[PDB]
Amino acid sequence: GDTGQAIPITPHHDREWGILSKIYYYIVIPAFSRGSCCTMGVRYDRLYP
Amino acid sequence: RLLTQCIRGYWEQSHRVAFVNNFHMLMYITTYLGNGELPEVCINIYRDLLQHVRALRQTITDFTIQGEGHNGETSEALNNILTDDTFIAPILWDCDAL
Amino acid sequence: TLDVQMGRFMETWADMMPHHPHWVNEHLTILQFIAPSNPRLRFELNPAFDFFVAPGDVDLPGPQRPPEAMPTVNATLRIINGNIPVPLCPISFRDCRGTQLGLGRHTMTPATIKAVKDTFEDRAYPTIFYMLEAVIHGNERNFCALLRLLTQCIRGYWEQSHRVAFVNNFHMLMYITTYLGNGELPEVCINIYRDLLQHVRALRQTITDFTIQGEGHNGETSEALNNILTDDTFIAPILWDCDALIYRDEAARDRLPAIRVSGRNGYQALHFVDMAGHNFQRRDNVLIHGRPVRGDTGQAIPITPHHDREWGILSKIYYYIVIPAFSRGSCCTMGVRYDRLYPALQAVIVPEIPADEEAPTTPEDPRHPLHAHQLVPNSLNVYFHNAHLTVDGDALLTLQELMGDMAERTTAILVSSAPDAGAATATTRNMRIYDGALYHGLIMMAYQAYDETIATGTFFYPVPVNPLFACPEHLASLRGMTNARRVLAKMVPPIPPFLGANHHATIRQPVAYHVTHSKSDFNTLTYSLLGGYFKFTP
Amino acid sequence: ALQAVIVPEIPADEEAPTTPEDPRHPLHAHQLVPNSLNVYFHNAHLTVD
Amino acid sequence: SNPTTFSVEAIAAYTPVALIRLLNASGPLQPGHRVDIADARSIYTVGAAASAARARANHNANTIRRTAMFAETDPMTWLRPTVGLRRTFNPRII
Amino acid sequence: SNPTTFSVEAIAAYTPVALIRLLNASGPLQPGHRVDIADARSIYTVGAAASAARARANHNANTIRRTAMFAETDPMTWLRPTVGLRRTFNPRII
Repeated sequence: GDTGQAIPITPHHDREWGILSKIYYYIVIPAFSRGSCCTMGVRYDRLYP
Repeated sequence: RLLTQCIRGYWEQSHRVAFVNNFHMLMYITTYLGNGELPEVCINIYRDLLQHVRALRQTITDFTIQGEGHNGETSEALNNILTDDTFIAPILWDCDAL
Repeated sequence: TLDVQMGRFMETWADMMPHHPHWVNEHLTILQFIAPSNPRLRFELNPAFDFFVAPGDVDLPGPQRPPEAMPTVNATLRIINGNIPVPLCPISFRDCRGTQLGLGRHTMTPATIKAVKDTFEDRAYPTIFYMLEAVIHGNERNFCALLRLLTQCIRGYWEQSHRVAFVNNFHMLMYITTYLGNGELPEVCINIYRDLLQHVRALRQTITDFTIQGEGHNGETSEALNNILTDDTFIAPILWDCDALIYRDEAARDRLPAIRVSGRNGYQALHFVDMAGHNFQRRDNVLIHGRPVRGDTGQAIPITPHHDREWGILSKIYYYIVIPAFSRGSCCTMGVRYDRLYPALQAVIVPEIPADEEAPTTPEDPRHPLHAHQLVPNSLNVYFHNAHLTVDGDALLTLQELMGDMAERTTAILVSSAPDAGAATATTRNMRIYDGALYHGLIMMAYQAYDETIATGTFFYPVPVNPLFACPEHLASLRGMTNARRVLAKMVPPIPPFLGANHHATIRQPVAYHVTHSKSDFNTLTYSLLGGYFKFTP
Repeated sequence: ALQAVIVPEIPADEEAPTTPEDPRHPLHAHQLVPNSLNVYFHNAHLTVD
Repeated sequence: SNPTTFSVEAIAAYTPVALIRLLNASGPLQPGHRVDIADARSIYTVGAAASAARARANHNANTIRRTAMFAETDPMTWLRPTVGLRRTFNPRII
Repeated sequence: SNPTTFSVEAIAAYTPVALIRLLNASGPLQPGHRVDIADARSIYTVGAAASAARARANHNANTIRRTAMFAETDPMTWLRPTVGLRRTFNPRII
C-alpha cells in the first residue's frame, strides 16, 4: 500500500507473529542468556550522525 | 547485500550466530536469506531456532481444549499467556501489537 | 471455477456451525469416553458402523443450501479399522502393531529420513518448483523435454542446502528414478529417491504378504477385498491423468458408481489442448489427459491409460502413507491459477549468443541469462534468481516447446460407490461412500506467510480434501480471510461439502489424529499407518 | 543394432580425444546420431573412447 | 505490423506482437483505458508465445536437431530397433 | 555556496554543505565559539545526508536502476503477475 496521511494504521503481520514473538522473547532468550541480557533504549540523536 | 556480508564475515571467523537477540531479524533471515545466500550451516541454525519456537507453540496449543471461548476471547488466550493478546512483548518494533 | 465455490463455502461456514462438532473430539482418553457424561457414547454400538444424526428425506448429494427437515439417525460403514475412535483403539497399540509389521522388512536409512524431513519442514521452499510441477502436470513427454533444466535445478537446490526437491507429488520420483538415475544427478540424491521408492514397494509387498490370494469375488481381486490401498475404486487425493478414473470405472462395474466433475455427471477426457484452443475459463466437464507418446492423439481415437495398474497402487500408497508420515498434517492440497501462471512463464530473457562463440556458464559474465544486466523485473529470470539457482539459456528455452502441451484448469472430482462385494448385504447398498479428489492439483509441504516477494494467493488457493491434508494455516492464501474464520478452522478441519463429508468418506478423522498426534519414529509410523489401512469387511 | 558405431576418423600425428567435450569424441553431441550404439552408451552416461 | 500500428494497451490491440524482451508492459500503461476488456488476456498470451517462438529464429545454427525422444516408429523398424536420445547433453555445436 | 561562506564551526552556519569525505569536523574546532547553540545538530545531519546523496552523483553509470523490490501494483496486474527483486546481486555492469 501507500503511506499517505489520512489512511488509518493497519497491522504489518498477522496475529501469529505476536504469539511467536512473545514465545521467543519469554522462553528462548532467557533460557540461553540466563538472566544476563538486559533491555535498553537507544540514543538516536547520537547514533544517526 | 550488507547484512549477508556481515553475517558471513561474523560466521566464518568465529563460528557464532549474529542478529539473534532481535525477533524481527531471524524471521527476515529465514524468509529472505534462506535460499542459499548464507552458508548451509547458518540457515540451518536459524531454521532450527524457528522450528523450536513453533514446536513450543504447538505444545501450548496441544494441552488446551478448543471450542470454549468466552466474551470474544480464544481458549488458548484464556488458558495461556503467550497466546494472550492483552499481554505484550517487552520490545516493540511496530505498533501492531497495541 | 473452484474459487467462487470455495468463497461461498467460507462465507456460509462462518455461521453454519453454532457449536463444537461431535466427531472432532477424538482427544478423549478411554476413561473420559466411557463416562456417562459423553453424549457420543449412546451412538457407539456396533464396531463396524458409525452412527450420527442426519437430515431427513434428502437424496445425497443434495443442493448447496441444506434443506430444512427433521433430524434422523443414519448409519454408515466403518470401512477401515483405523476409523475406530482413538479412545477405543489407541495410538500406542497402533504403533506397537506397526512395529510388529515392520519386523524384518525394508527400512529407510537415516540420511534420506533427515533430508526428506528437512525438505518437508522447509518454509523457504522455492515456488519455481511448484510452478514447474504445475506446468509439467505429470506427463512423461514434458519431463523428458525438460531433462536438462530439471537436472540443473535439482543439482542447484541440492548442493546449496542439502535438501531434496520435487518430492511432494508422486509423478516426479518415478521420472527421476527411471530417467535421471544413471549418473546425471549426484550419488546421494538418486540414492535418496531410490530409497523412498524401495520403501514404497516394501509397503506394497507387505500388503501382498498379509493377504491370501486366489479368492476373488465378482471381479474384485483378493488384495482389493482385504486392503484399501490396493482397491481400484478408491482414488488418489490428486490426479494428473485420467487413467485412475478408467481403472475405477472398469474395476467396480457392479457397485453403482457416480462421478460428478463440476456439474453434470461423467467426464469427457479430451487430450492435447494447445495454444490455439486453450480456453482457460472452461465451464465444461472436459478433462485433459495429456499426450500418450507411442501412438497418435487424433479426435476419434479412444483414450488409453498411460501406465500400468501398479502405478495407481503405488501412488495411493505414497500419498496416503509417506506424505502424512513426513509432513504430519501440515501439507495441504490446492489447485492452481493457470490464467496467471501461464502469462508469467512467457517472459524469458535468454540473450543472443553470436556464432563461433562459447555459451557462458558462470553467472559472473554479462552474457549469462542470470547476470544482473538482464535481470529485468517481472520475468522468469527474477523467479530463478530469487531461488538462487543457476540455469543456462537452453534450459530456459525448453519451456517454449513445453508450451505445446498444456493444462487448462483444476477441478474438483467427487466419486461415489456402494461398499464392496464382501460387505454388501441388502441394507448396506443404500449406504454410499463419498470421497473427493483434485484434478491437476498441487500439494505444498509447508506454508510461508511472511515471504512478500510474491503476493499471497497469486497462483494457488487452498481447497483441501482430506482430514489428513487439513491445512489450518494455509487458508490465509485464500482471498478475504478473517481471524474468526482462522480460529474457526483451527479446531475443525475445513472440508467443503462438495468434496465429501467426514462421516461419509473413507479416510476419516481418527487416522488423521493418529498421524498428527503420534511421536514414535518414521519407519514405524509408516508401518503403523499401513496396519491402519485394512478393511473391516468380514 | 550393434552394427552402427559412429566413431569419427582422427587425423595422423594427433592425440586421441579423451574428454567428451571436444567435437572429435564419439559421445560428443555432434557424433550422437539417432539409432546407433552411441545413444545406447550415452543413455547410461558412460564414457568410452 | 503496419498498419495496425503498435501496442499502446489499448484493448484492440493486434495479434502479432513480434517483439523481443519487451520492457513495454512495465513500462507504462498508465493505467489501461476505459474499454470493456475480456481478451486482451488470451490473445496477449497467444501473441507472446508466438512472438517468443518466432524470437528464437536463430539458435537453430546451434542445434543439434530434435530427435524421436522415446522409442517409437519410425516407420522402417524391420531391420534395426529404435532408441530415442535422452536430452541431457549440451546443444551447442560450436 | 557563496556568499555564506565556508564552514568554520560557527553555529549559524549554512544548510548546504555539499562536500564529501571531509577531514574538517576533526579537523580543528578548536573548540567552538560562544554561541547559545541548540541546532546546529539537526541542520548538520540533514545537510550531511544531502551531501552524501548528492555526492553519489556518479556510481549511477553502474546502476542497474532500482526496482519495486516487492509484489505490488504496477498498474496493470491483469495480464501478468508482479514479482519484485531481492537485492542480492552485484550491480556493476562493467
